[PDB]
Amino acid sequence: LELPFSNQSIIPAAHNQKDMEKILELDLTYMVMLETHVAQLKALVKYAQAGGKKVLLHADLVNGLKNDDYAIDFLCTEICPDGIISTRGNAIMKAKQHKMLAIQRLFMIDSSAYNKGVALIQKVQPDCIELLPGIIPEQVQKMTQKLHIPVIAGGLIETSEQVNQVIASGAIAVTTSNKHLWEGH
Repeated sequence: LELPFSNQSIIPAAHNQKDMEKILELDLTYMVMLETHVAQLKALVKYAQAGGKKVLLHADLVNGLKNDDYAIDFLCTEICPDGIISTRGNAIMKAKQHKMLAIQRLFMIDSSAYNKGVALIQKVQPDCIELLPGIIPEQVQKMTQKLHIPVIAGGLIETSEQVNQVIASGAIAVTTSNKHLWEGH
C-alpha cells in the first residue's frame, strides 16, 4: 500500500487563504496548508475538500491551537484534513490512533538533528517523513536507504532541476510554495 500521492510530484504549500484559491484551479490533488488560524480552520479544510483537493495540515502551525494530544484529537475528530504534519512525536502517535496520515517533519540542520530525528522516526513509526530543506539530494538519499519509510522533501526548491534531483534521490514527492513550478511539471 503506497502513499496516496502516487504520480503527484508537486504538492503545493499554501501560506495564505489567497494561496489556496490559486491552487484550487490546479490539476494537482493533494495540497499543504502551512500557517492557519484555529477560528477559520474547519471552514478552510471543508472548502478545500469541496474543490476536490485533499489537505495535508501543519498541526504545529495552527495559531491559537497547541500540538497537544487534545489538539490532535480536535484535528482528527472535528477538523478532518486528509493528513497531518507535525514535528512532535506525540502528535504522530496520536494521529495514527485516529487512522490519520501522519507525516513527520524533520529539519536537516546538523548531525545532532539527524541522530535525534532518526531515533524519533524509529520510535513513532510515521506513515511518511517530510525533509527540509529539499535542496540536499544526498541527505534524502542517505535517509531513504535507512528504514524505508517514504520521504517527501520540501523547502527552498526554486527549479525543476532541484525537483528532479531530489525525487531521483528517493523522494516520493516535493512540497513547495514556489508559485512558478505549480504549473511547471
